[PDB]
Amino acid sequence: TLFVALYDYEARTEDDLSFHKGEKFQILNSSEGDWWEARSLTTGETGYIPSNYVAPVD
Ligand code: NA
Repeated sequence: TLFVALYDYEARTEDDLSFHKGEKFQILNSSEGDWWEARSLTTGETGYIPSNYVAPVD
């Protein structure tokens, strides 16, 4: 399942990933907690994203 961003997010460190509303991601690890390692389908950039900022694509 792909996920889509609900809101803009600005990373605080190197480890999380900034993204814009509507960006889509493939998820890499989601059982480490509620922050998921993801890859932007737009930029291929990877980083942790807050899972409460995304939803599964329709
Ligand atoms: Na979510």
